[PDB]
Amino acid sequence: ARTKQTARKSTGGKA
Amino acid sequence: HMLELPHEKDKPVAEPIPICSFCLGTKEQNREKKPEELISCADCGNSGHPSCLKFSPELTVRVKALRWQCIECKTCSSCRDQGKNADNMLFCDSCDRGFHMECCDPPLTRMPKGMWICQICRP
Ligand SMILES: [Zn+2]
Ligand SMILES: [Zn+2]
Ligand SMILES: [Zn+2]
Ligand SMILES: [Zn+2]
Repeated sequence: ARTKQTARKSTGGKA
Repeated sequence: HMLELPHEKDKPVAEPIPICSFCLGTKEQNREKKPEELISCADCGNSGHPSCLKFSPELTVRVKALRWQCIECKTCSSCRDQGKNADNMLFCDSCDRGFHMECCDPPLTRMPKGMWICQICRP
């Protein structure tokens, strides 16, 4: 897929 | 020969934050405690190691040449908004720009399954 939601999940959240 | 958008030009660039939002370390230490230069959002200054961002080396190179938006700042390269479906905003695997499915040319209604590259990057 790769969306903004998946990008969050894939990288572990921002700080 | 990478294409830049008119609205991505002559715009203010935020002061880069010298720490990764994901691993909380500098350009001198990634998750492997190895050197890796950061990629920084031109809107808010947020930075991340390409490794922490899960960028391929190819995507890393192209993104560094562009006005990049962090995951939170990313707006649709077509309509310039985040909108109601911002979570579903597609990210280009070639340039990491954002596109709503309905803002793509031609429009999409369902999520592409594998790698996806935008209308700008498509040959
Ligand atoms: Zn990092
Ligand atoms: Zn940002
Ligand atoms: Zn849009
Ligand atoms: Zn693209």
